[PDB]
Amino acid sequence: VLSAADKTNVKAAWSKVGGHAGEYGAEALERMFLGFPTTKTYFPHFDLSHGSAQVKAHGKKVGDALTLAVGHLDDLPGALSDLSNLHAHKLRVDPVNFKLLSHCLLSTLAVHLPNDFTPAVHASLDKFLSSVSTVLTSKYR
Amino acid sequence: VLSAADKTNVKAAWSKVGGHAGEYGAEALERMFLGFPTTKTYFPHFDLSHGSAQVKAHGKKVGDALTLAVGHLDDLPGALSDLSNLHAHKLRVDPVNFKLLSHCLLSTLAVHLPNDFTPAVHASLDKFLSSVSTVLTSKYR
Amino acid sequence: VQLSGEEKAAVLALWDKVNEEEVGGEALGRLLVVYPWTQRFFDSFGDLSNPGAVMGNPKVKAHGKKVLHSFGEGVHHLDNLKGTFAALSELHCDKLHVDPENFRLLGNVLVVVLARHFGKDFTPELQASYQKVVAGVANALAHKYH
Amino acid sequence: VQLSGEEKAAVLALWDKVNEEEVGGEALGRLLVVYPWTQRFFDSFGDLSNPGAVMGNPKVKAHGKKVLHSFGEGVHHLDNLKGTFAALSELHCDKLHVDPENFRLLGNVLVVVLARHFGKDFTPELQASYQKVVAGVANALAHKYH
Ligand code: HEM
Ligand code: HEM
Ligand code: HEM
Ligand code: HEM
Repeated sequence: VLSAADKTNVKAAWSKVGGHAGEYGAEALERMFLGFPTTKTYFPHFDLSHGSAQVKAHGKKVGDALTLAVGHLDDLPGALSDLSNLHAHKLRVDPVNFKLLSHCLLSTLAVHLPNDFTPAVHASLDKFLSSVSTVLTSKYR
Repeated sequence: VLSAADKTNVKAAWSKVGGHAGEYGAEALERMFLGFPTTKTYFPHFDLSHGSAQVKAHGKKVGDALTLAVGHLDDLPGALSDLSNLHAHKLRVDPVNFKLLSHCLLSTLAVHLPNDFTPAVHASLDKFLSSVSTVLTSKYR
Repeated sequence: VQLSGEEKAAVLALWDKVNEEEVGGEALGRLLVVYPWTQRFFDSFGDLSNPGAVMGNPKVKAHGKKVLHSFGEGVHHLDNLKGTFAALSELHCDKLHVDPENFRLLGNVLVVVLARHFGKDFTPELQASYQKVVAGVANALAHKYH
Repeated sequence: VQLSGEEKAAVLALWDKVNEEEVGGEALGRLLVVYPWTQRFFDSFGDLSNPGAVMGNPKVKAHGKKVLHSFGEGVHHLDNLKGTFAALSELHCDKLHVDPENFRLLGNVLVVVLARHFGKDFTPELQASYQKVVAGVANALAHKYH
């Protein structure tokens, strides 16, 4: 589903994200917990307060994973397999929730990188995140 | 997204569909036009009356395509490319409509093959049709 | 929401013949097997790891009956969907946290099961009506949500 | 639907600063480019084959303003969403045949644009409220559907 141009767009956008991927990951989680309450369910063991260390530590792991995917874009299935088993088989995350996190991710990127988050780049990012989600819910399809 | 078991399930189910794939295709179209009116939009040039020759002829083409896919399940992207360009680029079909047709397809299969449409087989068919749809809307993602 | 009067009549006459135990058990079972993330909400029910164990699980069969019973209260109360399901909408949202997308999924599976059971009697025109009803129930269970 | 009163106050104070021409043009533009099947409904507008030509299309900019204007009538009428949008729900459904899924898509893009324009001022807690508003508008445009 990812064309050459999209891969170019995504690699470029993320380079601008740089060492902030972790911070964006955590903020995105926040915006999800606050805007879409149903998702707080997957995280009972977590302190969801508004500047908590778990979301922050979790935020880092998500950014790390997204960075990995950007460096593997041609074999996302191979690079994200540990992750696919976890989300689909153990945690049995409702697939709708991926759409929700994705939206919050784009929301965060827009806040911090307003000049770089052009229409072209937004479209490629959406495509990217749809593709990460599809792999993470493949034990479904 | 398609496991070995699913491929086995799908090949088997369709063999039971046999020479009726055409008829089921047309009925499925009917159930879509009637149950989800918004889809009548893509077909102005068509007589949508309830036993019309166009839907019937169109029904045959859909069944033919689904049969092809069953015989190509390991490279659906290659076998359905003409079709992907058409739906996504020319007709710009809203992707939600694939979900709707899919539901109507399963509805038809259930009506005519009640004994063969077991839970296991229903699940594999859903997976199959989700995969056909994803290829047919790939010029999107 | 309505839909018509020759229509309500056709919907009501089919329900007459719906075995809520049988249809509800299969519908819930179908749900748990096609969409497997819905299994997360039914952990207290025990073994749901495979098609044979779901469809044969007594709690699945029993809960299914309860679901199809309330569906039935829907079908007999189409004038006031939003009132019939209010209590249930609060249960599903405030308490269990089910995304409402899943109501649609269940209503669709319900339609497929009715189709399996009634065959050529479940006409395109009759499915059309039930698609409406099922959409009605799903919206009513999404409502007095917050 | 409501959501709170310290909340309605925060939503209203942001709209004060929303340039409906600028936000609406970009939001509609964003829509046409990320979700490209929505282009089908705007054929009379001419060239929408690429990002530069969409964002720069005068009809896109103008229609966008009209959309964000009605969004605004929404924000100032949260007590009666279902009444403010009734006429519009009939237009979108009976006449244009837009699947209501697309209302959600547009409301989400709207949120992303507000986020782009207001930056750190568009807090998580403030997005939370706007997610509610946008969901409200989308449901109200899906309603008196039939
Ligand atoms: C871009 C999409 C997503 C990515 C890339 C992603 C990635 C990850 C990664 C790498 C972990 C490892 C956590 C660890 O090692 O401790 C994780 C854990 C987890 N994720 Fe996701 N995730 C995504 C979406 C979601 C969604 C939508 C949900 C549900 C709302 C979710 C729920 C969880 C949960 C519950 C854990 C376990 C955390 C724990 O128990 O410590 N994830 N995710
Ligand atoms: C399983 C999913 C689908 C398959 C396999 C499929 C397959 C096909 C095929 C093979 C054709 C060729 C028609 C021809 O040669 O004349 C076609 C045409 C067409 N399809 Fe689909 N289709 C699917 C879903 C849909 C959906 C959801 C829509 C929109 C509601 C749609 C709208 C159309 C239209 C408008 C045409 C052109 C018909 C004409 O102008 O003669 N299709 N489709
Ligand atoms: C047609 C839509 C649905 C209807 C009409 C419905 C109806 C009901 C009813 C009547 C009850 C029991 C209420 C009571 O007596 O206290 C119930 C319980 C429940 N439902 Fe739903 N339901 C629907 C969809 C769903 C979906 C999609 C889920 C997926 C999460 C779900 C999960 C549950 C759970 C977990 C319970 C609690 C069962 C228990 O006691 O452990 N339901 N439902
Ligand atoms: C936030 C949700 C939306 C709102 C509030 C909205 C509002 C409006 C308004 C106010 C008009 C003009 C009404 C008039 O003055 O007569 C309009 C026209 C239109 N809208 Fe929507 N709209 C929304 C979403 C959508 C979506 C998702 C589509 C995609 C199909 C769409 C397609 C159209 C079209 C095709 C027109 C006619 C434009 C023309 O004159 O050619 N709208 N909309």
